[PDB]
Amino acid sequence: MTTNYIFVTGGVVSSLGKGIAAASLAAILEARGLNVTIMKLDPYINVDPGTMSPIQHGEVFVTEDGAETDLDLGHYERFIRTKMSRRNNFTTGRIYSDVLRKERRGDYLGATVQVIPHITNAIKERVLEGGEGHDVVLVEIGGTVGDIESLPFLEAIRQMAVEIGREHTLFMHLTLVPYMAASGEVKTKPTQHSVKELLSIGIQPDILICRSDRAVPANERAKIALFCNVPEKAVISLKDVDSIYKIPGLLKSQGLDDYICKRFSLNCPEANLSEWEQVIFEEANPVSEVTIGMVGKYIELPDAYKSVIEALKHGGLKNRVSVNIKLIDSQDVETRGVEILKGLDAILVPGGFGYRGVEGMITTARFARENNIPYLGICLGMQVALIDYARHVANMENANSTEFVPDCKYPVVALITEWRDENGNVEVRGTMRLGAQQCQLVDDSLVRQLYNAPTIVERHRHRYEVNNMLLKQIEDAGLRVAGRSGDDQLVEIIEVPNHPWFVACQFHPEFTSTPRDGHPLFAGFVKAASEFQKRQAK
Amino acid sequence: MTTNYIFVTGGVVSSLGKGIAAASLAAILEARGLNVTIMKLDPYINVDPGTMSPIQHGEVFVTEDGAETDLDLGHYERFIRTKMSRRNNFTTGRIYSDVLRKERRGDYLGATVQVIPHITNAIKERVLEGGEGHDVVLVEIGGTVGDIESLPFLEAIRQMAVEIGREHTLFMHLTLVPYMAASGEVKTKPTQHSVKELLSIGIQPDILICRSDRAVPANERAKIALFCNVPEKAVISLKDVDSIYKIPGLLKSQGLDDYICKRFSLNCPEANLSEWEQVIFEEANPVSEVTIGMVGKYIELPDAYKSVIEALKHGGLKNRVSVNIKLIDSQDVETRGVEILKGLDAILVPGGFGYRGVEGMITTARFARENNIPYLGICLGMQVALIDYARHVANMENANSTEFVPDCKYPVVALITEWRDENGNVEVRGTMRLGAQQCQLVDDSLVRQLYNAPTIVERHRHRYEVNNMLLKQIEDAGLRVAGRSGDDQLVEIIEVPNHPWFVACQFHPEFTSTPRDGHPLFAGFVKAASEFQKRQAK
Amino acid sequence: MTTNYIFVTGGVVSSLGKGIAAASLAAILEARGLNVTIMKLDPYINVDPGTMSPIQHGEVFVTEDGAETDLDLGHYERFIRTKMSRRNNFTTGRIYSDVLRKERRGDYLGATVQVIPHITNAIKERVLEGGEGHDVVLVEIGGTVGDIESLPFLEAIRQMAVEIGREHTLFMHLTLVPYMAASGEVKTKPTQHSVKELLSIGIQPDILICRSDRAVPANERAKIALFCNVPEKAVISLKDVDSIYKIPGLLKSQGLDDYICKRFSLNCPEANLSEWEQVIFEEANPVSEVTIGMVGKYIELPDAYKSVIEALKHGGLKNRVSVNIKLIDSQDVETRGVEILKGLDAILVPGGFGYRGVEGMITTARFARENNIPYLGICLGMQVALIDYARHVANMENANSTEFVPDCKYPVVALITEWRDENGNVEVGTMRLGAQQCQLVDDSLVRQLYNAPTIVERHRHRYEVNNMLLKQIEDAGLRVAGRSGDDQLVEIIEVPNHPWFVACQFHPEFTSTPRDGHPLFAGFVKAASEFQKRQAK
Ligand SMILES: Nc1ccn([C@@H]2O[C@H](COP(=O)(O)OP(=O)(O)OP(=O)(O)O)[C@@H](O)[C@H]2O)c(=O)n1
Ligand SMILES: Nc1ccn([C@@H]2O[C@H](COP(=O)(O)OP(=O)(O)OP(=O)(O)O)[C@@H](O)[C@H]2O)c(=O)n1
Ligand SMILES: [Mg+2]
Ligand SMILES: [Mg+2]
Ligand SMILES: [Mg+2]
Repeated sequence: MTTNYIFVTGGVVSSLGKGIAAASLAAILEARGLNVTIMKLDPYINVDPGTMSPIQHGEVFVTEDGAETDLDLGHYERFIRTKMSRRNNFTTGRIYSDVLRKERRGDYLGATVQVIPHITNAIKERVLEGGEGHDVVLVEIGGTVGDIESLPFLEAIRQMAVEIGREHTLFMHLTLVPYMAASGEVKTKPTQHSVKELLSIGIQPDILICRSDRAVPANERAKIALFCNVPEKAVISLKDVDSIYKIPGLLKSQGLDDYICKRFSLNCPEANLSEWEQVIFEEANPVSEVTIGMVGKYIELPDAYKSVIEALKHGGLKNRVSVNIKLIDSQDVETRGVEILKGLDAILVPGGFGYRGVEGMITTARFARENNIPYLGICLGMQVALIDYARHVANMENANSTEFVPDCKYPVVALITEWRDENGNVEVRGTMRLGAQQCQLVDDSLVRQLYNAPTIVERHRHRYEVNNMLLKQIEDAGLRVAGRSGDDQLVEIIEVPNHPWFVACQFHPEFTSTPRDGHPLFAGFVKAASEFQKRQAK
Repeated sequence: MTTNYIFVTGGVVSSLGKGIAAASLAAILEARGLNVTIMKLDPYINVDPGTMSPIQHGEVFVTEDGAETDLDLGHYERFIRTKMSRRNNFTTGRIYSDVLRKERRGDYLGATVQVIPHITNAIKERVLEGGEGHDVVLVEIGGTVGDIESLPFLEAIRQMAVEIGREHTLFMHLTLVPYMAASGEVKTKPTQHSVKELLSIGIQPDILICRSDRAVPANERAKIALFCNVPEKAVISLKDVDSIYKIPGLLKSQGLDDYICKRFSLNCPEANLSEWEQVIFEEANPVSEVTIGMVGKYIELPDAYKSVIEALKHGGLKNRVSVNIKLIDSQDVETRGVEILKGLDAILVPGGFGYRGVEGMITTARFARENNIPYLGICLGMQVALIDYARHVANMENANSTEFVPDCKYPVVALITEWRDENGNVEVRGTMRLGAQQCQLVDDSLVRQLYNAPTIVERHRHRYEVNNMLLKQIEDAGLRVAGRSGDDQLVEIIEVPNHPWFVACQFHPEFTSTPRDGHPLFAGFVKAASEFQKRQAK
Repeated sequence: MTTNYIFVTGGVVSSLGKGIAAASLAAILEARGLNVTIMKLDPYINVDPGTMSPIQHGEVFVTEDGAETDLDLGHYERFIRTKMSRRNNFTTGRIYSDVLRKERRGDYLGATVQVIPHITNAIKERVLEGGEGHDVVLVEIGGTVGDIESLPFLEAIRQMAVEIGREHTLFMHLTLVPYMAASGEVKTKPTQHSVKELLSIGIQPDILICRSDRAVPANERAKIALFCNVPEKAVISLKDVDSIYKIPGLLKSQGLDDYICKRFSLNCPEANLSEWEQVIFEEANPVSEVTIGMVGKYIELPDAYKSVIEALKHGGLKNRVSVNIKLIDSQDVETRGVEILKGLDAILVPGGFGYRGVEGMITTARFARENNIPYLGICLGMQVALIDYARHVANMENANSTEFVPDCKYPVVALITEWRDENGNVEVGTMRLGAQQCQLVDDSLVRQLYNAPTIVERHRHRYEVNNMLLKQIEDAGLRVAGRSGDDQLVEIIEVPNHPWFVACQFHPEFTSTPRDGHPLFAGFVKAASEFQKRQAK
């Protein structure tokens, strides 16, 4: 009945996969019947990732309650069925912002407000708030042990372990064990030094997860155990794998979940990883192959598109199609033309902001539409598909979004308060749309048969809407509105009927796709890519 | 022409006198003709000390531009003639508060805002802003090297020293060298360990200031030099002294200012410490002695009254009177009566907020008034002297301040917007008063002959004013308004004419008193205490 | 004429190439005309490497004065022309051994002997002994910064820097900058943490050498500079290279030696690396290839044969031949037979002690002799050749070495004090270490290859050719091609009716270098090449 905490930290270097390891561990525990959750503590000073460029730390993930969060919560939702919310991610900026607010308005009664206890107290309160009510709470600490920015998080969790007690708290520490071509050996020295660094902050790790480009052999594991006050059976090897869905099984085969349940006195049955075995099996046994081009403006950091790239792979799983994803710069389409779009079985244009690279995307949507190449557009990818149709079928020259050209004659995409027609008229009488919202699907649409329900729930993160005042003209010219939502009847999904498969939506369906359940939209997309590839195979 | 920086840090323990050592060093440099300033970096999270109880870190010092600052700026103003301002003190809370504000409003252009570089950049900008335009800038880092809360300050100044270069930056590190009765020796081990801690943050100290209850002998100084990469001549002993005015001379006699001017290539003449020698001489040669009772509500931490206690000593200097200051709890006067006020040659009631202990203060002002004991009241000490006169001479029963009893018939002290008379009437048609303000002194008043000018400038920190609507009645009953100010003609100074010396002011004169120039109000107070003591000596 | 010191340390992991990096930097400085030396400080407790197994330490390098030393001194002598000696290498064990001796003697006068100052004073005195009289002294500190075992070394050199002054000392620190496939980036965090560790011991590094499996780009070098109080030009990338002879040029092109000469106020000309450029060219342009089998008992750890394996590559540089070195366990020859020797163009049997695997080496000598396969035997490789010849030509059944079969009838190899004939008659420790002169026999293959009458080579061995049984072995064919000393001990034997069969008692691999080669190995590799061509057609 008492809540147990597993604090997950990293050492030596930052990019160890703390999130994926925590999520995989959570998936084993959940498969033992336990009520598990995960939360992410980010040391940066942004109050939240909303102000962050996608090229900085990757995509902004969006929870169903509308929070903007670190992309690690995407890994969490793809590995366990617990729903993430605002309380599963917070930053240092959020902590200080809250403490400064209490302080300025007098809540501390004339006390000197100090890093210890007031910042650490605020950290602990948020950890308990997101962990409260679960059997096991995995708490992932961003940063690298030994840096300035994570010390308040570390000191806070050190204090929690004392208060709660060691019957209900574990410290799990990841480190890099690098291979040296010199000695042909992996090296445990960095792990030794990192553990001493963690100890000097007051934290004795209980489990060591060793990352390496290969398995960490027994002798190296015993030497780590010897220098780190950790039992050998708690030194766990996590080599680089070709498929993260294998990671639950790798951790289970080394008894990591047994060790945790023993420390926590949890009596639950053996983990049933059948669902992960099934994903691995599907992935290893494709029947067919396709190449899908993803044309966007953030290609330089693929993590800008983490959840979309994963959604495409889940689409392939459901179809036994191996998906080759080709990242293509939308600005290269502007420079070099559609020469670089050839050889694709489908085209996907994902979300984005700013005008840079948008005209390449409009060009791309046009290419896909005129050549009957399956197309999926997401958010900005819908805007450019609407602009394309407006320019090149509805005969609305230079049609555009006010985000890009604020004073075009044909603002087919615009904020609601900006809506106007080609004569400047308006309707009689920032609003970021965030989180889950119901959408009504139109009878006899592609998407109504894919979702096989009259209403769906999907998540938004966008400001600019389809201008209803110019929509009827584009519809007359052949475009189908496939889904709407809200009192204002905002357009959510459009379709191009005279095409094998041409869909674009305003919401981000990639945030609800998982490898175990897939997603009906991406499954249909990849299936259409496969059918195209077989037609052109003649 | 280039600005030089001396970063002052402390190790081993916090209460080393970093402020007094920095101020004394500044006084030597200033006496060599240099344009010097000092600034204080506080690791706590309060945006500024305004919200801090006086019992936490001592008095809230107030600069002439109205800033609320750490009391260390009182030491700075008592040692150098440069004027302190808002830019000579800032906190971690101020740094984060500023960075969060730029971040939320988009000033960082989608970047991840990090401790390094964005917090440290903001620290450096403030250091340059307060140092810009001086020959030498002393930068005092609050906290103890090795704690979490000071690491951003330390990393920031490490980066400054690299950018500016070591021709213009010095690290001066204070440590404790404790005496062990066991070995009859002082111990350098803590200094060794603290320097390694500072080094592990990236900072090689250049000067070591050794605090101890006695001189640190040569052999111990050489051993510190040996383990700390510091030349012997830069290991400076600063024993506990009976008088901080000796500290400039102690530091000069060990060549510390020579060493600094050599590192900085400054060609200035030998320091002329005549003014400090004169203060020391006055202090060592009093003619007479007095006991002054200070009756207030914060007696448990004398630093609640730092600048007042110093002002009394400067008053004694100007008169060659040795002042014995007796801290008396105003709440003991409520419990035990005026039995504890006997044997005093003068009574001073200082500032404060809250009703707790105020009635003891009113009682005290009455005792001093009825027995012709010299009295000085400051801010709250003026309010209680007005209340006393209102109750016991003007026959305004239960007269009080709205701060304490919001609905009394006779609110003789109240916020301007609350002013009303005993019948509830008002005038036809939070405002904290902070900083320097002109005050007009009334002809033929005690204070007009003490200040010997028709207008003065003094500093305020208060909200509650003398109610003008009830003032004329108290004046008719004998009380003299000695000084006023502003358009609203607010009462600044009151006097009781039928008394040897009874003065109370609304502003804080203790913030402009120095040991070299004294202060005309306190000088008169202590002189009146001496005359009383000689009358009662019969 | 003031001696400058460069202290070389390593962080993050041990196997960074400290010795090779120091040796490569010393090569650049030597190519500017500077008088440079290098010395190695090892944290282990062995008084010296003489006791260590080659299977764990690597080979025992032997200097010309006869010290047994770390194999790093082999790299030193292959990069600069200064001769190493006992002064160039010492261990923690040697330091504690010296201090304990004075203490028990009474030299400290009843003081408490302490790590500081007495262990550190002892370390500093040995550094000054090795360094004095040179322009620049590179001082390699073994271990990894942050480990217990090298703290006394680090505290000693911190103190020296203060005493000597920073105008004449530099700290140069290697680190690992690992590449993460996750991010596609190399990572500077371990360098940041290692430098803080070095700072916390009291040492501010001046130069950071960044080891990685690829070049460390400028943004990462700039980030390292920013966090480590090191200027950007003093952050040097040293990627994994396919030939260590490229490393001097790689460091020169990043200005490393310019930086050092400035700090030390040395005005000397530009480094002329043309001899290293020639070595790089030769290695990159082999005209043919050979496979040479190295048949020994320590092949489990290749570094057991570090210098032999280098000498073979030098032999290939001189003949423009790519040498393919096949390590063959001599016990497999005992178990599986001589078929594991087929497809070799030459055969080499290197040094060793103890009997395990020796009968396999004896079988290998016979095979190479009975098949006219080029053979080169070194130390124990000479004994098995002599044994093979005694058994199967001179008809001395079970001929052996007293070291292996102490009471054999024909002890063709034995200690001098053990020499006896096959009837037990006799004539009316002794570890030979270091340089010794040898006299070459006229008309011998080796007199021709060495092209002089006398040579100097280095010994490390106890067991000699038994002169009382040798005249029998000569009459049966075997030619003595070289001899040393008063007792006329056999140094080189030869089988004349063979294309190329030489075995020697000294370790010629210790005097071979990439720039000058070695007459014996150049001839060996040339003979393998000619054999490989006759086999084709
Ligand atoms: N002493 C330091 C230095 C860096 N940081 C923080 O570390 C973060 C950078 O993280 P990371 O990318 O892991 O480190 P890098 O310095 O970029 O190093 P690397 O080359 O290994 O990525 C920044 O947010 C910065 O605030 C810190 O807290 N303490
Ligand atoms: N806290 C420690 C731990 C180990 N050692 C020393 O480190 C040496 C081992 O060096 P190395 O092989 O680099 O360390 P390993 O522990 O084997 O680590 P790795 O896996 O990286 O090889 C030993 O001689 C031992 O004395 C030390 O001095 N201080
Ligand atoms: Mg090892
Ligand atoms: Mg002592
Ligand atoms: Mg990075």
